[PDB]
Amino acid sequence: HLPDLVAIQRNSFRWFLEEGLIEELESFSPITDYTGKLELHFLGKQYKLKRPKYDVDEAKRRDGTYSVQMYVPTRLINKETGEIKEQEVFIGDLPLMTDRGTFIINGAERVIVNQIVRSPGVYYKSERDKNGRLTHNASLIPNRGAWLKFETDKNGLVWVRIDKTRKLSAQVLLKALGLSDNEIYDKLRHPEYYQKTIDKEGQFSEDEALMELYRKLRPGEPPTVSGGQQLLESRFFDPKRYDLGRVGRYKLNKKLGLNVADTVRTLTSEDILAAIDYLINLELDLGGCEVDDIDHLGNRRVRSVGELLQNQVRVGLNRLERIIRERMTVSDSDSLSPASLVNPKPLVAAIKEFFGSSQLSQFMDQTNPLAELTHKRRLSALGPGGLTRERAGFAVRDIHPSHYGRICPIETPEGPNAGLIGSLATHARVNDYGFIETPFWRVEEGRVRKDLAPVYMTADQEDDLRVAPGDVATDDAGYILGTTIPVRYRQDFTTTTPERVDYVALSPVQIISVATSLIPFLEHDDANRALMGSNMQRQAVPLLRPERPLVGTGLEPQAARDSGMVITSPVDGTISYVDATHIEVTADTGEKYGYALQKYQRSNQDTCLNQRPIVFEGDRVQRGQVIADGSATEKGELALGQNILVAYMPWEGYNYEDAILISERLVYDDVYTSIHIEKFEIEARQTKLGPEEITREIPNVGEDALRQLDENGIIRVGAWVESGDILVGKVTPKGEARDVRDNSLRVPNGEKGRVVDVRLFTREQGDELPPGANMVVRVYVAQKRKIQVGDKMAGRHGNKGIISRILPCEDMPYLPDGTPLDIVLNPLGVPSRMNVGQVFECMLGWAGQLLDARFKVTPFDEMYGAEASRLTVNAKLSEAREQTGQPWVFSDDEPGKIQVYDGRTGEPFDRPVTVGRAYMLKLVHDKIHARSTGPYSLVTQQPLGGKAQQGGQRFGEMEVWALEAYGAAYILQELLTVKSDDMQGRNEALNAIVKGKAIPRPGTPESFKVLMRELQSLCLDIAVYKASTEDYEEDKEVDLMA
Amino acid sequence: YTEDSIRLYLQEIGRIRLLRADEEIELARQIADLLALERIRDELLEQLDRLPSDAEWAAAVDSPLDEFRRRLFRGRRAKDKMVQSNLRLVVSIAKKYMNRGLSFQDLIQEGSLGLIRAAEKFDHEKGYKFSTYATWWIRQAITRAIADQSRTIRLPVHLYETISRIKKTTKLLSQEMGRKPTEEEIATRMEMTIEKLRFIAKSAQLPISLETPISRLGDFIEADGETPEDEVAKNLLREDLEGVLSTLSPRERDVLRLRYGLDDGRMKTLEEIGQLFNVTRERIRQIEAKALRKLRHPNRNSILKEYI
Amino acid sequence: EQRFDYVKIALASPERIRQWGERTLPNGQVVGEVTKPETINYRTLKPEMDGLFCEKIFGPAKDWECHCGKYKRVRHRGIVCERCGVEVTESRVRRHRMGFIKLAAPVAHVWYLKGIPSYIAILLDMPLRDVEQIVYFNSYVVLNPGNHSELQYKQLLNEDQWMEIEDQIYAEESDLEGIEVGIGAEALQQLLQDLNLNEESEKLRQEIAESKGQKRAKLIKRLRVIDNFIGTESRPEWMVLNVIPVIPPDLRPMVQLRFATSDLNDLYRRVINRNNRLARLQEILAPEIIVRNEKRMLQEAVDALIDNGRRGRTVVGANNRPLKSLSDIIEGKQGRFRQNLLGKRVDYSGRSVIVVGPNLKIHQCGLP
Ligand SMILES: [Zn+2]
Repeated sequence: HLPDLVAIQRNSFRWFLEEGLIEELESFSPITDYTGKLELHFLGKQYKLKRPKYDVDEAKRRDGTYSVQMYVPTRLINKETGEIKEQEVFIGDLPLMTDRGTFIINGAERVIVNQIVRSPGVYYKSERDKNGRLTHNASLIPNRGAWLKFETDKNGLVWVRIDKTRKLSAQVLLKALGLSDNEIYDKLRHPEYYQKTIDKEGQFSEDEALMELYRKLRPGEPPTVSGGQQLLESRFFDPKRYDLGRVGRYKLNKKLGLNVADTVRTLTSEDILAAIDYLINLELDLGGCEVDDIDHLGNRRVRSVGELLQNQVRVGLNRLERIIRERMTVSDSDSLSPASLVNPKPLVAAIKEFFGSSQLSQFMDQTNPLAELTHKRRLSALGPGGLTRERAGFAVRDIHPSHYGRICPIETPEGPNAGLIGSLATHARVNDYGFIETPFWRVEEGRVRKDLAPVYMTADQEDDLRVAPGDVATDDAGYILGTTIPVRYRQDFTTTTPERVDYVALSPVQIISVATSLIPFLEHDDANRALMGSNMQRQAVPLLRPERPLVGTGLEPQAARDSGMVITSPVDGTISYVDATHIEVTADTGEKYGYALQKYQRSNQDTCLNQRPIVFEGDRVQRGQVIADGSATEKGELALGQNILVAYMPWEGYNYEDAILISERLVYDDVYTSIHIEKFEIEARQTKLGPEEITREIPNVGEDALRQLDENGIIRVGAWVESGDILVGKVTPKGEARDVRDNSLRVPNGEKGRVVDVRLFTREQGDELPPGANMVVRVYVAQKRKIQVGDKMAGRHGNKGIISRILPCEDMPYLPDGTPLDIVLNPLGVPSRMNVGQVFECMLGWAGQLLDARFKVTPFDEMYGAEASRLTVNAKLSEAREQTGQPWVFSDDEPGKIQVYDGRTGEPFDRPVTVGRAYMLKLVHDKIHARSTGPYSLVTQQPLGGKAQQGGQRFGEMEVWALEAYGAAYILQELLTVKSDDMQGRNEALNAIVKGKAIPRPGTPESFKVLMRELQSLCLDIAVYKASTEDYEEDKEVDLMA
Repeated sequence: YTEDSIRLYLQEIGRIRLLRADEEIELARQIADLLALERIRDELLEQLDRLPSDAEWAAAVDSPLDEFRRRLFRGRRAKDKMVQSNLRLVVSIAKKYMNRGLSFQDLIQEGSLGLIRAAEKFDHEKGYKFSTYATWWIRQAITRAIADQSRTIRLPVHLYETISRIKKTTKLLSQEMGRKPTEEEIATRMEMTIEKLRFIAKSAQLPISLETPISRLGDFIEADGETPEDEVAKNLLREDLEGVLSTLSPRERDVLRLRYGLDDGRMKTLEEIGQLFNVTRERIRQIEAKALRKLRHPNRNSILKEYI
Repeated sequence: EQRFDYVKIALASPERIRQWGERTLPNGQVVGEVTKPETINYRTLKPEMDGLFCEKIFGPAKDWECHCGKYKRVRHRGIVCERCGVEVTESRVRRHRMGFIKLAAPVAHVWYLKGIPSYIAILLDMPLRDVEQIVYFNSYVVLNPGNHSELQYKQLLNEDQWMEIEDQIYAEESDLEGIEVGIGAEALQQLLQDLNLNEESEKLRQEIAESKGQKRAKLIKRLRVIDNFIGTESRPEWMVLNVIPVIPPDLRPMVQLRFATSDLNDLYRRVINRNNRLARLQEILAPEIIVRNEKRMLQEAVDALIDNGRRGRTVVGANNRPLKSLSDIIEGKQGRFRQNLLGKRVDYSGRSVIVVGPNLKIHQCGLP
């Protein structure tokens, strides 16, 4: 029943376009100047949209932005003359969301992350003193504005703490609101508790209430009744400075039991009085009151591109209104038109900053369709309005029972981000208030009603019901089998009779995410290794020829249709034109449909986004049938790895501690080879001496290194470039003909491949070049990488490894039929890591290879039997043995083990080993770095850091301690001074090494001199001294800076 | 006991009551008297080449020292009150540029100078309210201060005016043509070369701080200097040159070293060696040619051929 | 055998700061005072003459080349030009020379004002709030009780109270003579100059003898600070700054990628701008409130330079982020000590993935 997987990102933009921008335009529409003579009305319900310029593909290839233009009709009304100059004004450029849920900003694909924040409303909490009783406080939190904290003292006093200022008894606030004693006495249920505060703090009247409120809020100024009134109105009553939100109003009504309309979004007297009454009742233990949990998913909300955009648009609109008022009052003549009144610079700037430089808009993860899919379904606890890494603690990063079926308990990062970024579960969805829901089937008298439609439910809703998991087994029709059934009641796990179960989860994978739903035999894995496998499945690399798993899980065809890279026919007809770049299908009786396929493009992570056709010319095709496939899909479904022969046994030390020993077939059969495309860029600028020219007249170079340039100084498409090869030839006019200097762009050390695209952008061609540049040349270089020593290989169950040896296939162990193995894995890593599921897949994959079959096993498959996975695997292996005819395939004494021989000597190993077909992946990432001497930092004169600029390795203080514990003094002193920042000792050491002499003694490193200068610059007379040798002499200050 | 500084200044301002128009006229007369008296003293300063004493200044006004000093005081206090009671106007005008490069407190203190000048040049006889004349001076002082103190790489006022006119022309062309104007179109409309327009665009940029997250920007910028590696092809070279120089006759090599400044970095003429060396000019030229001809042979100098 | 033996740190006197920054020229002109808040010329990209990157103060931008171009090449060593007076030498001196800034009004070093022990407060035996109010122009202080009866030495006077005192002192019948009040860091400097350390030490010792409890502890702390000042032979008024040092320009580089500038340039420009405006206001006899507000602004600017955000609001940059002041450079995990002195990035280093070599020996490694 899986709906659209990337729908949290669409619904929020469809909502923004439909009623998110309108609400914000109308909220600021009537702009009036101070004289009240001119008025600007923004008829924001009629904003039209201009068709996007360029195209999606054109924006991508031009390195531009995919956007539209917004035009709202406006009417400037003269308050007297009454002349109304109706017009349509340009408001801004709105980047548009593509069909895949993403945006194209500056020619790069970006995704707006979803932020999990605390929902607006009122939250009660009880705090316990070291020796005192329980004291209760309440926090009222709006969508946007100031917070209202209430607190109960140890003596029974009620305090309010506007903002972060000092407290003030609640009587001041209630009287300042314009409430007499009788109404606040009647609304409260236990009035004597508040009467104690009234007596202790004195009954304030409205005038003195506002005086004291102004005095406490803004000390040092003479109090003024009007001053206070205005302060309160601006603080909690101003529609443009306090917004509860729709969710805030909903939560307030639900918690406090009010009935206020949904349209009012500011605090009202009723609200504060109710909140106070609830606090009093909670203090007195009335019965219908309860403190709040802030980690509950019923008190937490999800914001997506629509809300975050709305807020940015609101800020821009405030700035625009300020500019409009300024450029409206100044005018002494009504010669202004609405076109000349609005300035779209602040709104354009706000939207651009949000989409390009915010920390909620993120560079897309695009290694494969799975990473792309889970990047759009990600929930973050960090950002402008959430948490910070140093403030997030143990409580926030844990699994709250209310995550069941809404947030995956497995898929997270490892490290500083553990528990702060999560993934939406498989069936979960977000409703229009911002709370995550999840579907259930209704159960009537122990019968699961799959005929009726799934009933979705939020975290707070499913707290009073007894909900059964999705792995409960039912008989024919729907009755639940068994006598005891696990249920969840009030965030607890219990067991009940199957006549008292209210709801049942839709699927057994309803609790996990999509990446974790792709791991077969998951219930035989530890949770940590499941986390590793789910994380590593999104780092796999699309291979040269992908291949489906044999023991897939059933969600592969659905995990690939959302990335928008697989083409399916919507039409039940015939195929008339097939090509490497075009497919055409003619409807049985109808029009022709034509599709263009992307070819060897480049992703954010330098992988390849190819697209290939599957069908042949003149082929009968049905609707919904796969027509073309992506770079990580085979025929409809995800394909991230390859199926290879694996045996579990140790080699001669090559399996030691997670290392992997593979065969040479994975290299020459082009298994686990991939295409990676990189981009290089060169800029022609204009220096004060002169401009920079792209030409082949490069100094100090011979014609043997200008072979592949295109008589314009730029390399040619289809040329093989090795390291140090010139890509674009550039000359700078240096100042000291024989005047030009060479700074042509070259391939970095360790890079090679073919040149596939050389795009050129100059201001003449109508391109948006940078401010000071006169030509931007971009070159794309593609290469094919094979598996090699040092690469990371992985499985779906968390078993990672680094390849340490590639053996010729006549050295690898072989089977009783002569087939050498492909990979040998250490079994020492299986039982201590508890990822037994890998030992099941192999075996089932073995059967699948022998039976020419593909198995779709779903996780948690043991609801049908006592040991379902083992029985299915054994039966499948026996069936494969009977069909093939070879008895060595399967043995009854050792089911999963068969005999394996030694390729080096021909002798069989002492005991049979476990062999099978395993689905292994090749992980991304270029890490080898070395340095002798290179660039240095500006202030400290220490070597720079970074692979791309010949950077050095940092010798931290832990390494200094390690060298101090060894007794090393000369290694430490050479590392600290001569090799880092002894500005004169570096050259002397290098010259001594080159000449072959001894390295001289070092001096004072430059960072010490920098520190002494900075300390002197702090008005400190710190200095270095040389002690006097004889008696009647003064110590002499030593000049280091000489 | 608040910690805010702006609020404290606003309170200090509010302790002063606004003037009335008659009060403005009265103070203006005393201010004019003070100005004339100051001009006279300035005349005494030109005559004395020193600051005149109060007695000499009183003597220059034929006034008793007491009367003169009290008149001076009254004038000082009048100007003081005229500025003091209008600081509220200064704040009211300065609040309209709080996001242009200067902090709010800087705008206030720079507009105070304009208010002082306005109070120095206000004419009661004009028959106008001081709040009309003072606004011009306050606005001018604040605008000049922004032009001269908002950027690290300060741009001249004419450059700000040029940028503003370029923006206005670009908007006018966009409105007229219904599309974004090109560089050439704008350059033609401004009647200036495209290179000047690009220079203006490049100079208008704001300097990015070194601590911009990329991790900071300042940790990705190399340092200006000679790579330790490029200093070792310098010591090496000289030696090779010196070797081939040794082959030449002593006088010849000395001539060459001096004619190229290999010792002092300074190339010397003929005539300095004509005087310093034994024989005069037109003799060193022959030595230079007879040395170079020796070096130009493929023998005794062929390594340096690769240095080119 | 070693160049230096010990590192000594003391309280900097204004004479020492001037010595650090003042260097004389062959013409007889002394240089070292930064007077203009100008960094570089927009068109020539050449440093200004009396700014934060001046070549006449800090050193030539290009080694062995004059600012005006009169002298070039090494040949001219130690030849200060005449047209512009720049010393033709190596540009490295731009990271050693300091120069100074002279202040129109004295300011307080925020380190000795806002600290866990407040040395200004401890020496003056005044609460920190009173000292801050006097410094930031929120209250007056009675520098001399004079002849008044209800006025005590070092007593805080509000503006209204001072106006009442003024009315009393300007009454035709007042016998009141010799009363003095002050506001700002100048008042603090006068109070610090008043302290006679020897007499304060003797009085505190005598009082400590006849004391116990918290009173004894506080007098002990005062005596410790006073005795430290006696031993160091340093005058306590040196905690009030009259001149400030300027860091060498290469330690606050203004490089061109756009121009990337250190936050010290902006902080120094604020200090220079406010100092120049204060000098102008003191030259035209501005109204007293305006001058006092400018002095408060100068104090705040120097505070933000020494340690941004320690006392008042935090000076944000172009983006809403704090500017990195002088104190932020030498503290924290990203400070100088822990990022560049106790641990460095070193040359002759590489990094790579490790695989298992089973045939290697224990004393061997496999290097690609
Ligand atoms: Zn010169």
